[PDB]
Amino acid sequence: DLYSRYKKLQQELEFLEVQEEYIKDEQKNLKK
Amino acid sequence: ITSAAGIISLLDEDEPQLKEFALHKLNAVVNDFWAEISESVDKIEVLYEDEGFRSRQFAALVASKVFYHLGAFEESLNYALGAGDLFNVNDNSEYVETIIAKCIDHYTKQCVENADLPEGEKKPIDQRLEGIVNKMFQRCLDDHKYKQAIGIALETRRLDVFEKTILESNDVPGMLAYSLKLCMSLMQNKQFRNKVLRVLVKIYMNLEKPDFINVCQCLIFLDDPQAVSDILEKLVKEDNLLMAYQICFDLYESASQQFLSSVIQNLRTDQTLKMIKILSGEMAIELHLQFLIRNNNTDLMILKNTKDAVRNSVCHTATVIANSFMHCGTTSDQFLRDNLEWLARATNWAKFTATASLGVIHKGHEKEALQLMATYLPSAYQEGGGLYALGLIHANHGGDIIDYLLNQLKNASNDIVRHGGSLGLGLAAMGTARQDVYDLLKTNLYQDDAVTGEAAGLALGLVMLGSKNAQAIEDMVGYAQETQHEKILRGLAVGIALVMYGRMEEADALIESLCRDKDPILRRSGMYTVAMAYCGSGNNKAIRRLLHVAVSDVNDDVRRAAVESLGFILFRTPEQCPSVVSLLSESYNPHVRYGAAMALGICCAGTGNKEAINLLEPMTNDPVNYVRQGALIASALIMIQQTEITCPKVNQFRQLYSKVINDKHDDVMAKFGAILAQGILDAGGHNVTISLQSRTGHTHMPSVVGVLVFTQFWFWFPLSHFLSLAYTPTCVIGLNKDLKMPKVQYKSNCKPSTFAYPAPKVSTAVLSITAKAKKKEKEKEKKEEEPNFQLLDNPARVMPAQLKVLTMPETCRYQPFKPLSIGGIIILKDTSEDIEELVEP
Repeated sequence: DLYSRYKKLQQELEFLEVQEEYIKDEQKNLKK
Repeated sequence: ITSAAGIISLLDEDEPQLKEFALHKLNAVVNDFWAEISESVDKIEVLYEDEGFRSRQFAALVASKVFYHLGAFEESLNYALGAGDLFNVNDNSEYVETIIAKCIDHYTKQCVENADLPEGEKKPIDQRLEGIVNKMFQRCLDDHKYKQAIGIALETRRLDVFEKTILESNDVPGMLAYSLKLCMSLMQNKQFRNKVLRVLVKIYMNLEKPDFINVCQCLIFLDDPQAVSDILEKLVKEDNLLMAYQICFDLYESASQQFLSSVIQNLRTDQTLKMIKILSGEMAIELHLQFLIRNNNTDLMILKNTKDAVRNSVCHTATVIANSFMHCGTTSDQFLRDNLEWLARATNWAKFTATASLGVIHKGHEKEALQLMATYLPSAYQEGGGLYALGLIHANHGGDIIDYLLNQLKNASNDIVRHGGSLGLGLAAMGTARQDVYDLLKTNLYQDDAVTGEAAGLALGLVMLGSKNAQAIEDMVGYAQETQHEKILRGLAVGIALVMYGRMEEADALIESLCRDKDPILRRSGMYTVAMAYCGSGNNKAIRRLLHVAVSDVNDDVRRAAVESLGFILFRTPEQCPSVVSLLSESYNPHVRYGAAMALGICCAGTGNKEAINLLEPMTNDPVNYVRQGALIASALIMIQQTEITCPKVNQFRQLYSKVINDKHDDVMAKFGAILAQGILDAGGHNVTISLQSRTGHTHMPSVVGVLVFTQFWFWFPLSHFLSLAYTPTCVIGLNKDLKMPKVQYKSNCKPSTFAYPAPKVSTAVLSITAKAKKKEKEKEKKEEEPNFQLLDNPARVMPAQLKVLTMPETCRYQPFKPLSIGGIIILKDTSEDIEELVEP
């Protein structure tokens, strides 16, 4: 349970980081 | 009051007892005055630095507490570990909690480093660190539930404390299964996966009754065919059989073909022949075919109102496959026989498509199929498509049929015949890793006949599927950057993508080489290869790579493939898929939008998410046509075998499909996607479902392979029939003995109602006197005067979302023995004598 929550949080954080990086790249491309 | 900290000067003395007393007093008063002792620093440190000092441990503890109060835990850990006994074993203060947390974080990081390089190069660990770590382990073990020590252990590798935790009181072994869930859900290290699985199977073996289902579902990952073979042998020699029969059935339902071939080969080195027969899959294929035949029900009314809406555009081909989806594995060509003039209204590659549809309808017919293919079709297109359809029938189940295709390729016209024969041979010999078939397909690829090579690439990828043959990939790429005929490059793309199926990081150098290659088809192939290599596990490195390519690359096809790889990367966790693709669906270019739609369709298989549906709702109104087609196909794929009570958009999307297919001014590709969606929605006669996941949470390699080559239909329509490999029957079979199907009566737990099989002038006012006339006419008229469950038999179809709402047939005399909470094939525990009710239709 607690370990499940910790791993959920880690995976969600990594996924959010990936999405944010892709957004920064696509914002740059949209500006271009 | 104690408002001063002049005790630090006692450390400046030389006598030992003065320093001991000062250290003890400071340790007593660290929690309040850390501001002053923060300037002492070295005066305390040298006390621990000198080996000859009597109480260096107390100084180390004081320094660790001071540093922890300062916040520089990287040295507080060192000074706490330097101290012994009273340093942290008290396990009482909050400072102790912080120190133990940080030092075990250091321990788990170091354990990860050691696991990275376990070849003696692994860095050493301070024995005090190990001591505090396992002291924490024992404290949380004897303290309360042991579901936290297990997680900490599997975080820090440490299989010893893992085995201690599971082998201790452990309450009940159910948590062990929970651990197995973790081992298959929240960890991505295959090297650690092997050790965890070996530990699990050992723990299963040493139990009084080993859990055969769990050990088999672990050994399928572990790739130990001889181990499971001898397990089955000892089960048979133990006079068990029934559990061995089950284990074989789930083995075939989950494990790869090569694994089963190795298992039967090891078994070859009474009951054993039956074991081999059900391991080869004859019985399983026959049971699936019987379930499809007996439970076949396709609504030909929608096909009728579609076939009168086609304006004789190319969409006929789509209809040709759409009914095929509705008749996949049902051997029901009733529409094909009834409507034959329009079947002959299409020729050239449409004849190839029609023959492929006829074969895919007769999916898994086995011995009959050889003469059956000749019966309807006894013309290069016709024979090539017949060979391709025969390959469709024996998908991953060729055997002797392979041999036929083998010779059936040698005697070919070096044309469409060779293309179809190569495609069929590659499909049927999927993953067999046979050298002869590889060599023949390599010769076909070297023939350089455009379409022939286009099919040869896919065939060589299918035969080498997940093989990682260095020769295979070497020859494939050597031809890839040596030849013209971009179609052959398109074929070789999937060819090299499939050779690396699910290999994870086994070779990412090829992914880098393909992404760095100048040829756009090579980059598309690199994205397909990363998708196939990282199926299931949502490896964020691969998702980052493909998202970066989709956002930065210049070719639209490679961007499309990079976005489509999201489905292959996230099907195991369908919740995350709409989140990332919530906005991929609104790019300025339409190719990325189509890729987003396809990724949405692929990731969530049949889940009534109502979020992917929500995203696809406005996209199907996109001014661009092919994005609309992709949206329709994806919405169909996600929404198979669903109803209004399951999701409130099924009927609306059905009528939307009808209103676009019957439209006349819409683009040909839009109506193509519409009829494809119609075929997908009722594919298999509401009896099969698409799910890359298996029953036991394993990834189904034929399903992902087939859905990939189906999405590879932008460049080749005949590949659409490949989607057949993605369908899985939604059935549960009541087989108790080796050959008995007793009429066991069990019900469901449908709470509100039942579900499943869905569907089968003006008068003017003239208000001058009309009101008076109507009111006087009114006076003249006055003068004038739900179930909640269903009984089911052995071949009972159950919705995948309704697999948990069944009821054990306890009211019946016979009740099952296998846990009946999932689909597939189960066993029935037979009670006392007077056994009857034998069914064999």
